[PDB]
Amino acid sequence: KILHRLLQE
Amino acid sequence: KILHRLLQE
Amino acid sequence: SLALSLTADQMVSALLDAEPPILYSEYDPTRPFSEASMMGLLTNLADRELVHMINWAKRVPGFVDLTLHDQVHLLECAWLEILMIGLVWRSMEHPGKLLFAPNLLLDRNQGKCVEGMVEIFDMLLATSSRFRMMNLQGEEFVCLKSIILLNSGVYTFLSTLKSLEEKDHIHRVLDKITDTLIHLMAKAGLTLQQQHQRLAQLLLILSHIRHMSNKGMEHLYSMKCKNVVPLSDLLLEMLDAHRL
Amino acid sequence: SLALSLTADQMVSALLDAEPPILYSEYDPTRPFSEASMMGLLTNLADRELVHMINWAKRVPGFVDLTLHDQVHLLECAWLEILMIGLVWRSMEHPGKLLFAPNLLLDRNQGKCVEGMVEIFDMLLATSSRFRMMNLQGEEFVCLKSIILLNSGVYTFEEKDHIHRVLDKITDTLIHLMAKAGLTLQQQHQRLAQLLLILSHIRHMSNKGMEHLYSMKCKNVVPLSDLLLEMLDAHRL
Ligand SMILES: C[C@H]1CCC[C@H](O)CCC/C=C/c2cc(O)cc(O)c2C(=O)O1
Ligand SMILES: C[C@H]1CCC[C@H](O)CCC/C=C/c2cc(O)cc(O)c2C(=O)O1
Repeated sequence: KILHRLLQE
Repeated sequence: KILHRLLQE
Repeated sequence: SLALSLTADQMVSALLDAEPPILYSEYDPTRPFSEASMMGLLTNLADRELVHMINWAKRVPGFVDLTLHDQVHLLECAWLEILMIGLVWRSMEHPGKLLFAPNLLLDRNQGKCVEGMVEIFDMLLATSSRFRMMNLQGEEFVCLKSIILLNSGVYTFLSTLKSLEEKDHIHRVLDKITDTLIHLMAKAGLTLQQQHQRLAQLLLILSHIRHMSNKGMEHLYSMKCKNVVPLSDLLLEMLDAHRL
Repeated sequence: SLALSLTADQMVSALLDAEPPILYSEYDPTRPFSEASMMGLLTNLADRELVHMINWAKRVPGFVDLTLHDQVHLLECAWLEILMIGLVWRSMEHPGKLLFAPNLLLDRNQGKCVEGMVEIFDMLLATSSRFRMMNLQGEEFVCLKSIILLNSGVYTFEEKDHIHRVLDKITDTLIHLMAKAGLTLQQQHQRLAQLLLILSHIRHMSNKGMEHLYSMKCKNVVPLSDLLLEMLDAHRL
């Protein structure tokens, strides 16, 4: 999921 | 409305 | 208006005395549940609870000071929130179950008898758990329920003019209920810091109750269109007020 | 937890510093508004605001202490409430209008451009009016926004206990702000309640906004980005 990736960025 | 009538009883 | 002149103890007494009765279901315990039967029992109960709710509202200090139109508006906005907080209160000492009525105590898995119901059961059960975790008192409960009545629709009118007298008055009554909550906490021996923290904790639950009501209203609307159950005229009008 | 270790002043400073910027919209005055073009502007703006929100959230004391799944859950539940409280705050000094962006200030009549939208505009305007009535402070606003983040999805989960500890800390912070502002003890709890009760209205507006967004999707009014589709899908309408 995108939000999951964005939270690590 | 029914509610209107009950609030007057 | 007697409302603004009531003491903290007088507010609590008024609210405790205004409390509606706990109704029984017509539920026949010898017969298994079907989606239609359960929804029939629950809608029947909601209809009977609503009639008592209307009498209770009239006894909440400050409510009858409002125009009939503003009274209607508040009840139309808050009715399912009010049913729900009452249900959560009833179910507080029954972990994992919802006490719709003394003879209709449904556990988490029985919400599955109805399409899309289990999700609502789960939210309601989480609220009762929260209440249990906080050790919510009966005196706090009646304050919270009256706050829901006065608050939920208060911004969906005051809308001038010049009925700003309505809004300001309602906010004054809301302050009096806040005073009453804090009074109960001080009486219970909480420090000032603990009082403010607990007040916030209680009021934040009202956000979750709003959420549940909105989801509940969508479920009820879908039950209407699926014609799963015939709904009373009162129930249909309360539903239509949310114009989904 | 450094979060639980912060003083009130430190909490306020951290929150004020984490504040995202006011962004501009893609508004082009050369074309008339349509339902589709207004929705396009708004969804594009939301998309941009969401990226800044995600990074703001990471700076809210306590938030990064949670698992990625819990972080995802809280943001999924609260994203629209957070956008809305920000809009309402921006719009305080513009009675009758919503300041979506400095180059996108809309009144209720312009809201009518989109089916079902004016109803939501009206609620947001009433909320902005309430903020004005209360003289909501910037320091109070940032506390409220962080409360929304931590609270909205908390009842749909030790982690919970940690969240409630952070929430209590923000309550202490709000009280501290009101006391420093010269409010009496009685005015302190009254105002605290008034502020928190607004959050019920913000939840309501978010719920109606989610229904509205779902309707726009189901009628193919505007292409939603993958982020927005997933944020919307989280609410399982
Ligand atoms: C579980 C929830 C489902 C609401 C959607 C349902 O579609 C609303 C109709 C069923 C009513 C349930 C109900 C009745 C009542 O007397 C008190 C209540 O708190 C409820 C109630 O919370 O119903
Ligand atoms: C008026 C409201 C309509 C929400 C449902 C709309 O369907 C949601 C999509 C449009 C988003 C609007 C929006 C964007 C933004 O960056 C910040 C906001 O506070 C909003 C917002 O409040 O939109």
